[PDB]
Amino acid sequence: VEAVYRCFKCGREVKLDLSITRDLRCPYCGSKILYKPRPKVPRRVKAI
Amino acid sequence: DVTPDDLWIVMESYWQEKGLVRQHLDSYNAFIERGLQEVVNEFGGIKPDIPDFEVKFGKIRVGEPEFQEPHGQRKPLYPMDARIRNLTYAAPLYLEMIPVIKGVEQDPVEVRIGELPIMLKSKVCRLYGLSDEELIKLGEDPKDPGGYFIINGSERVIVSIEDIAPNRTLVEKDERQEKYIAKVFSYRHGYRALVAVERRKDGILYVDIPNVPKPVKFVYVMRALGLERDKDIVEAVGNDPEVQQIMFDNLEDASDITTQQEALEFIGKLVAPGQAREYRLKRAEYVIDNNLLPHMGVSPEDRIKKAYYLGMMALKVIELSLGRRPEDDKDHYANKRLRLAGDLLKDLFRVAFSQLVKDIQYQMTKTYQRKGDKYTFGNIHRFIRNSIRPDVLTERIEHALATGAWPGGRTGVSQLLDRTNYMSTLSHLRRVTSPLDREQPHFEARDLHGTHWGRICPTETPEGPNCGLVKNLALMAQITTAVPEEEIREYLMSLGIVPIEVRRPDPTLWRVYLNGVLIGTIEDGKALVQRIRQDRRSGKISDVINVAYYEDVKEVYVNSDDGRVRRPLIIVENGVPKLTKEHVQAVKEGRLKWSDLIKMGIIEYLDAEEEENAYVAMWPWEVTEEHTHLELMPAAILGLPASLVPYPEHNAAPRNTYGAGMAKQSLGLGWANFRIRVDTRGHLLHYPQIPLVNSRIMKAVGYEDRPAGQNFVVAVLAYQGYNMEDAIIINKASIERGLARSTFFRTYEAEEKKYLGGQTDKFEIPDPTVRGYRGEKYYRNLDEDGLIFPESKVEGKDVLVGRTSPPRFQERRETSVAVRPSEKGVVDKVIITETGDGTKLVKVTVRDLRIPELGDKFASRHGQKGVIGLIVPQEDMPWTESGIVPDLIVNPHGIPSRMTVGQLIEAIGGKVASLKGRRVDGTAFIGEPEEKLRKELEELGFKHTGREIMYDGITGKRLEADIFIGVIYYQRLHHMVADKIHARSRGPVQVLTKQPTEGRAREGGLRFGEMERDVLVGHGAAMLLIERLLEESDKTEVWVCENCGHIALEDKRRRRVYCPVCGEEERISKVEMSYAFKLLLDELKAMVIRPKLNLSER
Amino acid sequence: LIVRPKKADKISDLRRFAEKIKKHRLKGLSGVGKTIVRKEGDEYVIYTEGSNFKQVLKVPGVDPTR
Amino acid sequence: ILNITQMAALLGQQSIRGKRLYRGFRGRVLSHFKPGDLGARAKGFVVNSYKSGLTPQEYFFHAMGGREGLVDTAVR
Amino acid sequence: MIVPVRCFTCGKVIGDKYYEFKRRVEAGEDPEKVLDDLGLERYCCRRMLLSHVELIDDIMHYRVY
Ligand SMILES: [Zn+2]
Ligand SMILES: [Zn+2]
Ligand SMILES: [Zn+2]
Repeated sequence: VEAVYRCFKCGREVKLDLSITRDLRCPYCGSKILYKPRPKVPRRVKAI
Repeated sequence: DVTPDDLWIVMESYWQEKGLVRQHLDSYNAFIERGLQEVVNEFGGIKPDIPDFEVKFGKIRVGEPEFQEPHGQRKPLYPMDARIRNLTYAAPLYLEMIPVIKGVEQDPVEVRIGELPIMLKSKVCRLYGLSDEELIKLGEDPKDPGGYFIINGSERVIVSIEDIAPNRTLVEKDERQEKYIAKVFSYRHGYRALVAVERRKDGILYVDIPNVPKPVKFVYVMRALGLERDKDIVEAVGNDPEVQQIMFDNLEDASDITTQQEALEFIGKLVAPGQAREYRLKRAEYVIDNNLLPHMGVSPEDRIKKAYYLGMMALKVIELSLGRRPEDDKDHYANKRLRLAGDLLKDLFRVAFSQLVKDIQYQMTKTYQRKGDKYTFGNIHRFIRNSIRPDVLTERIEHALATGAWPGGRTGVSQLLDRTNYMSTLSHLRRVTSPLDREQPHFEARDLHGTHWGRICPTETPEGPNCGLVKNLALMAQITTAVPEEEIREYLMSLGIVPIEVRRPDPTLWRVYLNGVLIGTIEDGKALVQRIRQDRRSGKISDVINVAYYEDVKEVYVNSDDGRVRRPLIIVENGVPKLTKEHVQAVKEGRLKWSDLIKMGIIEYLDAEEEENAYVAMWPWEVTEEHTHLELMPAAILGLPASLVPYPEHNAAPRNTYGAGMAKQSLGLGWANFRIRVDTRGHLLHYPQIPLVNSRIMKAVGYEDRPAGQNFVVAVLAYQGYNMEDAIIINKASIERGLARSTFFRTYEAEEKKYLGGQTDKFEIPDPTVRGYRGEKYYRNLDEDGLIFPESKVEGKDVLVGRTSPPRFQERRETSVAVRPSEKGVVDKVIITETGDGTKLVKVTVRDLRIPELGDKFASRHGQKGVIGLIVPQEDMPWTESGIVPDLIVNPHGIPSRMTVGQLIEAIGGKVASLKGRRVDGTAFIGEPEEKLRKELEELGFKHTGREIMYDGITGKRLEADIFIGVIYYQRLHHMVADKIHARSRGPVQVLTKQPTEGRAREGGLRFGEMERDVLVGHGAAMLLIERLLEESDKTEVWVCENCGHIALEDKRRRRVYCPVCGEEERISKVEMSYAFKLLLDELKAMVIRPKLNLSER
Repeated sequence: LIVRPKKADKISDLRRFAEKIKKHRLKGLSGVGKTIVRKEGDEYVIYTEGSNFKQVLKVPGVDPTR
Repeated sequence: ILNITQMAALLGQQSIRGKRLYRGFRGRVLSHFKPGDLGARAKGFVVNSYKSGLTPQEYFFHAMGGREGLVDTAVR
Repeated sequence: MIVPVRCFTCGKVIGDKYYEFKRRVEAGEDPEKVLDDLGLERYCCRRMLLSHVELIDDIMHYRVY
């Protein structure tokens, strides 16, 4: 399952599978920490 | 002449330079610099069984914080990475080893003995000396003080222990046995030795030694240390005719032993009863060497000095027997020494290094025995390098710092760092705890001693059983670090004192003690102490040396040890303070610093000992001729949270204590990293505000950059009775406009564990096939990789991370991580990391909005607490004649019997400040006086009393009485009703007892204890008792035979009940009972107890 | 008062015997310390430190009833 | 009435276990007094009221007074 | 974090007046006259501008994506 994961340090658009990946790293700065970016769907929040 | 403002300008430089967590950083830096080398030198070297082979330890050094990746690389590590990845911030220790072969040394080999955790922001950490921008880029709050460890991703802080001063004589009273006892806790290489000399009713002196079953006569053990001639004991004990008489009486009563060999044999018989002739002598010599005053020296040559010290202790005992000197109170902070982080860390490191060296010698001996001499001696370097396991040391250190159970019986040494807000963290970093058991009363220990002034906060203390046993350092406190003792000894020797062995302490001479051990005598004690004071003030010697003399007993005490609590004071000479106006000007301009003032002889630190000879003047205008020191700032005697309360001298002490304790529970922007941090729980206040009335201290300590409350408009009147009994009424429109609105964070964590054998977990959407598969609606917002989408809505029991575990205890167990059953919120961030072992680790945080509602707890800085009683529409609230609508209404009955006039003064001051456009100083003792505030309020067009005329909201006509109204600073506490409500209808049950579980998280039930049972009995409701106890929990049915009473064993195969013991089937009855009673019967039958049941019919 | 028994002439047997003789109580009923007297209403009453109820009741001047 | 007279006139005398404050340095509770002083103020008597404010020594004496009540409830 | 839009008590919009007040009081003007000039008269409004602390700037550095 290919998915997009922003990097923790440099905030780069890293895309890679996770189920099959054995070593997890950002291919730019070598960071081992990544985020899962927010989706591009509209969220509705009450302004109460 | 100087004024308190100038002294404040001087004092603020102290915190500007030193900081607030120096007691941790300095101790840890000293440990890193010299304690490791000291311990290594103490151990000496390795002595294996290999012939003509020895290892000599060299030097030990510490590298930089690094992490060994599961992949071969080794990379630098930063604190945020350790926090997120559940790593351990640590650095490797490199130790060199010199191999000695046939008495010849070779080229040393550098080896890695393990990793040692690094205290943050110390001189060896990576964050040391970095600028604010660099810290921000690294992901840390610049305001963070450091001084705590990170262990497995959790922040552990070491609280300072308060122990008795070591190597000092304390004489106490034992009226039950009429014995006068003196005790010393001798310390050497981490070992403690309680040595006591006591005098009973008979007037005979006995000595208690560790490992010696019974007390031995004083002169017996004195002869055992050599010094056999009676005149020698007579001289050592002193030269007072009554003392000589008593000593001669003891000699007459103990004339049986006259040879050192006789005494040694005697102690051999006591310590080693019923054994061989040669064994007892060696055991007695060993006990004498390393159990009697070890700090004086374990070498067999050191008998004479130990005998002299024992004679001094006996002299103290007999002097107190005659009433010359009184009992010494243990709470006097001259007799107490704090155990800092460095000392405890050194003790733990020594304990672990013992295991390390034992394992080293075992491995080397085993390898040499297994292989041949050629294999080992051919490459000694590789042999030594491959004969080491660092994990032995590393795991010991890590586990000791993580669990908090120090080796030696100490528990709770390290606790999880609190991070509720700024005050809570900074106060936790400055805590002092006592080792005494909490259950006992300890009436004398819990009280406030007079020597705590300036060293311990008088108000900040816990409420429950910890009251008086847990204390926090005052603001003007400075724990000391040790200095080379031999240099001080040489300097004192050169000062002119004759060594102890040359002459005996003639009462015409003055005794001199250095760190509690006598070192010689002098003629003029006052001249000596004046000389040392002058040298200290000039700068010839260090500023940690403290000297105090006692005229009555003619003794001089010099202290240079570790862990003393001291405070700064301005030196007064001839009635003139040495700090002049131009010095204050220089400090203000930045040309001069606090350390320069210390080195210039203007300000000197005083411990509890030196303060005995001082006569301190409280205020600058009160300085007279006899005064020797001047107080810097009296408002600094309070702890950090206690300084939050404005006008704290106008309140009752319990209310101030409650307010100080509650200042650590309020919400607010504690730290700027809350967005990217991963803590179990956290709160954020949407619109924090700086207090209008504030003490000038919190601007200096940095609180005003991270405020934790809001300014309310408070009116004092009774409204519908909904604010009775410490309840408050809050406006609805104000709440709807963003008042006290907060947010709640909680971080969940999942790990893809890698079980042995290759079977591992995985992240996926669990198909309906798997066992334990919950409803389909629970996994409704997870992406195909098994992780939840950020900014999605969860409502309880919803799966956050889908994870299936191997069936090993053709299926797949469901082990997803879901929201807590009673909680709710929105997913904030999802982090994917690679843990230390190489597997995956996912952390998810869910944020929840918390608008104020009924039951939420609010509190003021003056101790007033309450929950919201009713929320009122704006149009129903009263309004003053000038157009002000109260934000919050409190009950007038709460003011008296609580006696918190400070709250009313703050109420006046808040409105005065708001009208005048400037904040109001509310410092402890130099703040703006009340009369000035009332006059200013009068000048602005309002009544001096602070009262106003309001109109009733409903009726619309003005109230008969004018009402008091102002602005008060209120804080929202984290005890919120959304986290306390709990219900249980059926729920799950435990295993052994099958009773309802315990805890809100697992749908537990409430506790119906014994007291409720007695209450229900008192009402006389038997059937209600049955229903509450047995009917709804642990219902049971059991068959029993009617002649033995043993539990009849039913047979499902034969459909017939029978007695196995009795062989009976004619009469079997079925009886209802509780599961607990059945298990109790089983447990009684587990022992030889046989309960025979007699049955009856109703 | 000067007390000098034969055993007190030596060094080892003086202070204890002297203290023992000095300890002796006279003129007093056993185990009774100070005696405060105060009038309650129109009747004086006595209060004592320590207690010996068996022996006091036979002391003349005491009202055994109350 | 005790609350009124303590908020309006003076706190009075602070004591622990029925005795005046005595724990501290040798012969004095605080270093700001001369040794051997037995005066009213030097042993705990607070001549100020909550409305008029307390001097630092009176504040320390009052804290020493209140700690006793706290521990008393805790053990009771 | 950032200046509130409306006064908590009465509801007057004061969100736009914080920066002007801060600049004027920093320049050297008397804060009381500045607050009077801005129109804020009841002390409930003046409290919000006086006691506000700007914390949006030092939490903007840590981003979460
Ligand atoms: Zn990157
Ligand atoms: Zn049977
Ligand atoms: Zn307003």
